[PDB]
Amino acid sequence: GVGSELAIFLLPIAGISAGIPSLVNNELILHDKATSVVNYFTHLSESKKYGPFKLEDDKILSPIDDLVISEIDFNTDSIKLGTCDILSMEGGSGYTVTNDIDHFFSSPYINSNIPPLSIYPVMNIQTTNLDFSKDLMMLPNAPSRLLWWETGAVPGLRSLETDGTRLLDSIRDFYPGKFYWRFYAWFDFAITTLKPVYENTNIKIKLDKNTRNFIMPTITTDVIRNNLSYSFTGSGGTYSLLLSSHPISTNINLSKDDLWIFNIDNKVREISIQNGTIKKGNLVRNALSNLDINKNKLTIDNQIINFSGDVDNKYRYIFLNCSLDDEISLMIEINLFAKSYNLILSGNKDYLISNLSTIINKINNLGLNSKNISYNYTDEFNNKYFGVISKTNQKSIICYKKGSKNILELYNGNMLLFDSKDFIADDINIFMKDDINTITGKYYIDNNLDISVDFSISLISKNKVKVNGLYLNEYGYASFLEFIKNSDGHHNTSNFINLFLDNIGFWKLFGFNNIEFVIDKYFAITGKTDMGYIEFICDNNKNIDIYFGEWKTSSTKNTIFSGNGRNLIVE
Repeated sequence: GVGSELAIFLLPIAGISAGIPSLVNNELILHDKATSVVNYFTHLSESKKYGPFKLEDDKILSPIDDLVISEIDFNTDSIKLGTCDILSMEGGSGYTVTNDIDHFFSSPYINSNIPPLSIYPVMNIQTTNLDFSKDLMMLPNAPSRLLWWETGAVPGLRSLETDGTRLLDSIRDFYPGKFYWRFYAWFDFAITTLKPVYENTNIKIKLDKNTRNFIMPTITTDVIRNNLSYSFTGSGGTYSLLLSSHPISTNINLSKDDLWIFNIDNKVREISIQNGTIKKGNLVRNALSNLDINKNKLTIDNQIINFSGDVDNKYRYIFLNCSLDDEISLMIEINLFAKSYNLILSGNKDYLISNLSTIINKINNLGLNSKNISYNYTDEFNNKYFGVISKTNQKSIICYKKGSKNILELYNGNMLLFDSKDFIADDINIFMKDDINTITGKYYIDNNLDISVDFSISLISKNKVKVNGLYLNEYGYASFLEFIKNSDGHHNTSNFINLFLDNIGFWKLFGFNNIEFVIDKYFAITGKTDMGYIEFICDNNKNIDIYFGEWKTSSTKNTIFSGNGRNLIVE
C-alpha cells in the first residue's frame, strides 16, 4: 500500500524552479543577468507567503525549492534554517535617496573580508508550530552556501518592481550602508551575477512514532550532492524512504521497534530525464548483484546506508521493495545481524502461476541467487494466499483458506497436480526441499478429541499421497493393537498398514475416498502407551518390525530394539 502510492507521482528534478547551476569553467554560475537574479530572489521571497513547506497535489509536503533547512523535529513541529550569506559592500560617498533610487558620489565596492550579511533574519520565516499532518514529505535538497556576486552597468532597471526587489530592499534596510543592489553613480549599476559556494550540510531529522513516508530528491549537480547528507533518528514507528537514482549519504539511528521500508525502484530501472521529470525504463541488468550486508552497513550498487543505535538486536527485520508490474511486486526481508535475506512475491495466484517462467527470469536478471521463493498475498476480499515456490524445478505448493475450506494445491511449473477441496487438519505445517515437500498435521478420528493421529504426508499426483509417518496417541494406539490382534496373520506387510488407514477413515482427511496412499520403504509409525512408546519401521522388503520400544513400570524397565534381535530386556 505504501509502495504503490509512492510510485505514481512524476516528481520534478531538484533545482528546476530555482535554477540548476551551469559550470562555466570557473566558479559554477547560478544566474548571469539582472532579471535572472531578481527572479531567483522572487522565488526565495515566495517562502514568506507559503511558509517553509508547500502542499503539492494535497499529497506531498514539499519544501520550497532551494531553501537551506538543516533540521526538522516532528516531535514539536519545529525546524532550523541554514545559513545563506551574501557578500557585503563597503565604502561609497554621497549617499542620497531619490524615488527609492540610491545615488552616490562614488560607487561602493564589494569586500570579501567583512562578515557577510545573513538573509534569513530579514525574511522572518516561521520555524515553529508547523502543520506536519501529512505522512508524505519530500526531503530538502539545498546545502548551506555563501553567495558571491558581481555588479555591472545595466540600463533600464529603474522601473523593475517585483517581490524580489522588495526582498532585496529589505536586505538593504536591515543592514544600512552595506548592501546596494542597484544604484545610480553616473551610470545605472545593478546586481549582475550570482555564484554560490556550498558548505557541507548535515540535515538532521528527528522522527516521531507515527507513520512517515519520505522521498529522496534527485540532485543532478555533483557538488550539491557531495555537500549533502541525511541523519534520521527513529523512535519506534513505521517509516518508508524512496531511494533516488543519484546516491546521497544517509545515516539512520535505530530505536527498538523501528520498521523501515526502502523502496528501490529507481535503482533497478533505466532512469531518464524528460522535461524536468523522471521516466523509468526497462529493468537494468545485474543491478542487485552488489548487495552487501554488514551488521551496521547496507550497501546497494552505489547507495550506502549506515545504521546506528540499537545495532545489537537480532530479532528485527528490514524490508526492501521493488515492483515488476502493476500487480506482482517483489520484496526482500533482511535481518542485519544474521546477514540474511529471503525473497517474497505478492499479488495474483493465477497470473503468477501462468507467467512463472518470466517472473523467475526477471528475478535471475536482477542477480539474486536464493534457492526458494516465498509467496504471500492478501486480496481485496481478504482471502490470504501463501505458498512456497522452487526457483529451480518450478515445483510450488500454494495454500489458502477459501471460505472455511483449506485448499492446498501443488504445481509443477504451470499445470496443476493436486487439489484438496477440503483439508481437515489442525496445526498444519508445510516444508520443502527442492523436489520433496512435506505436510504435517493432526487429524481427529471421527471428531473425537481423544483419538488423534499426527500425520506427515507428501503429495505426489492427483490421487497419490505418500505417507511418511504416523504418530498414534494412547487411544489410537489401543485401537491399533486391537486391529493387529483381530487380523489373523496379516501383520508383517505394508498392505496391513493400508488396511489400517482404511479402517480409521484417513481418507476423510481430503474429503474424497478415491485416494491411493503409498507406503514407502521408510514408513515409520510411533505408538505411545501409558508407560512408554514403541516405534515400528518398514524394511527394504516392506516388512514391518519393531524398531525401538521402551516402557517403565514402578520397579522395572523394559527395552527392545532391532539391534539385538528384539530380545525384550527387563531390568
